[PDB]
Amino acid sequence: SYTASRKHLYVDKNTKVICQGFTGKQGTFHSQQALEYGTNLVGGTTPGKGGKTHLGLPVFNTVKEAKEQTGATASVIYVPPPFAAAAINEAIDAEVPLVVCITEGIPQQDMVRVKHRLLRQGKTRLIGPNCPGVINPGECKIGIMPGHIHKKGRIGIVSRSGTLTYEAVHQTTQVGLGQSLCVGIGGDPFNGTDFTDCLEIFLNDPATEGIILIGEIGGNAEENAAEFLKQHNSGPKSKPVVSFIAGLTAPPGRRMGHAGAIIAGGKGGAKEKITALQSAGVVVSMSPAQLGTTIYKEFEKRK
Amino acid sequence: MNLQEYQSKKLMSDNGVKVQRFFVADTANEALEAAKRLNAKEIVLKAQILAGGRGKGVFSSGLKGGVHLTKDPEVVGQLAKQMIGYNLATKQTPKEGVKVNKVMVAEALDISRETYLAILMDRSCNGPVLVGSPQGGVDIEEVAASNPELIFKEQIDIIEGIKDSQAQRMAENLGFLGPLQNQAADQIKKLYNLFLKIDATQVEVNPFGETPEGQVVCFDAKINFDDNAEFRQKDIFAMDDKSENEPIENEAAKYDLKYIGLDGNIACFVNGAGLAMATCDIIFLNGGKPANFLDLGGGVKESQVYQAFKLLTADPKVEAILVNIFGGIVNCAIIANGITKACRELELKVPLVVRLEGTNVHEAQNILTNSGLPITSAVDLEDAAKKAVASVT
Ligand SMILES: CC(C)(COP(=O)(O)OP(=O)(O)OC[C@H]1O[C@@H](n2cnc3c(N)ncnc32)[C@H](O)[C@@H]1OP(=O)(O)O)[C@@H](O)C(=O)NCCC(=O)NCCS
Ligand SMILES: [Cl-]
Ligand SMILES: [Mg+2]
Repeated sequence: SYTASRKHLYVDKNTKVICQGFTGKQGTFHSQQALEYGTNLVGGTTPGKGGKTHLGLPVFNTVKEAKEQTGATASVIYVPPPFAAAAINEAIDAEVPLVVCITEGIPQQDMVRVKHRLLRQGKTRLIGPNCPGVINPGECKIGIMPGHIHKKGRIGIVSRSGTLTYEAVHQTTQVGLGQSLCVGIGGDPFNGTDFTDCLEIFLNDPATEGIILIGEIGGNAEENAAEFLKQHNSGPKSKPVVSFIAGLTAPPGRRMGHAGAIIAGGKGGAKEKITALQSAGVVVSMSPAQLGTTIYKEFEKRK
Repeated sequence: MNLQEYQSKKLMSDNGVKVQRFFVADTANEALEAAKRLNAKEIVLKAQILAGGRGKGVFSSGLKGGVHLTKDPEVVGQLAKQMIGYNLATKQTPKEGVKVNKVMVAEALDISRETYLAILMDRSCNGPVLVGSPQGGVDIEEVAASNPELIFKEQIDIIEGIKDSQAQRMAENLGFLGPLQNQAADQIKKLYNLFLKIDATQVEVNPFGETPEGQVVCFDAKINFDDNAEFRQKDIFAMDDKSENEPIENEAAKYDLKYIGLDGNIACFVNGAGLAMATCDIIFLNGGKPANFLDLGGGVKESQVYQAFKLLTADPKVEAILVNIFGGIVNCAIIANGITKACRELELKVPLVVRLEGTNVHEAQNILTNSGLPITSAVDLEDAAKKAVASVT
């Protein structure tokens, strides 16, 4: 099953990363930042440019050659929208354990076809597209998030918004809690990882003692997350979950920047998601600026 | 994007979907000749505007009604003479109406049974879905509210394609009988292929119905397109009709800026979709009304900042501007430079609340400090929202 790849979400210092779109503008820049951060970036791919070096690392024509020649266990994709779905498909075909797609603008129908193959295998775990990536603070950064705001700690963060991930990270660092693992699942309507996938990892992770879930209008992933929490985050040793849901004031029928952020047909509203999460024991911060303080209070009240 | 009735129905017709026969006319004489060529028992003349309420609308010529039925082609031309070049005002338009440049001259069809049929991508089932109801000709979520047993769904496998058993079952659940059921099933298959061919997010037909003469027809439809696929749907996006759009949004479209106008007076300048939605939310929570949503992310360039800022300052509603950036892939100094230069060649005259975090924030704050602009720096989201609300009436 595809849920067997959920464990690949938890990057660490031993994660080895290749970059698809390595020689491109954003692939080059963030590859530099990954190397300066300490990420084990070992190479990358650009069709037709194999046999070259880039930032002192080998460039390969295919994901498979890159994987075999470096032992990479993760790939990050900076490939433009017309080709990024094929770049994801190649990484699935190469059985890369973790694939992170940053690209925004992939046709929805392309990702429907990607998910059809993705859901019928268990080797490759896909994060994204239209996502900031995943970071283990002080161990491994795969994506675009600013590393200097992070702090190794005990809050797990999953978010459909990249910028709101940075907010939660900055607030939890300021109050001293830090972060265990941050996963930005992106704002597209069809992607490789939802809230429940990350929640399963967070609940079984001893380094994770609290959770911040950031959602927004559109879809029903926040509702599915609430049902998951009702069944698996009760019990005697429950972990505190704080949430914020964007789009309380979004107008209906418009996609609010994200391809997946739209209220249509009386569905996808933020208020129903807040209600669903609260019924699952989630403490929903009304203000996005109070995520750090809200989960801090939950840590204080929990002694 | 937006398409006129004749554009989407031509798109459907070219792909084997049954719509009423029609021509489009740019002059009155063209409408007369089109009505003659139709060879139709009864003819419907429809002014082409995006907004609704054409039936009860008034033209700036004095002609009442944007939809007229007649059997005489000369009446079609005469009435079109009182339509083309005039403004049509309805319940859904600004009071000065919308200019009618084109009319539709179509065969008027009688309707004896109305159903609802839509095709879209289902986020829960990860594939296309047929959504139908035998209760057509009304609001679909109204039907879902009071009669959810009358909503029928067929989940389709994207690789397998639509199966004849799926098309036939939906046509049966829609209420079509006998040969009309086979006809409806075949139309559902052609609607499905059209849906995939044009990268639609939704093809919605209402009413999907039949004529007394026993033909299954898509009498009216709306097609929503996936903006992510414009690069491979350029011929369709070239047809986009921006004449009834908020003009500031038209200016935003010229520069590929995600702008959505709202009804407030606090302009929003944000680099993330979630943060921008959260910014609108927190302004409201602190007593303010945002004038707009703006998502300016990715590898944003200083020229995009310059244009977006000019756009916000051109809105007469705007009494203050809230800049809120948590940069990751966005370099904060690019924001600071684009704003400072904008305020040079624009003369800033509204309060500017600025909050910057993330990539290269220290260099960016130094650009703002040495600018002499009237800036009120904010500390966090709450402080930014309260300070912006404090800056306006
Ligand atoms: C993905 C994205 C960043 C790429 O933009 P970019 O880096 O400026 O574009 P470039 O053209 O310079 O680089 C793309 C490279 O990929 C390469 N490429 C194309 N197809 C490829 C494939 N199948 N496999 C690997 N590389 C491929 C191209 O050849 C190009 O490299 P080159 O210039 O050496 O030939 C951009 O399309 C995007 O999605 N931006 C927004 C991202 C975002 O905000 N996401 C949300 C975060 S929350
Ligand atoms: Cl599960
Ligand atoms: Mg974004």
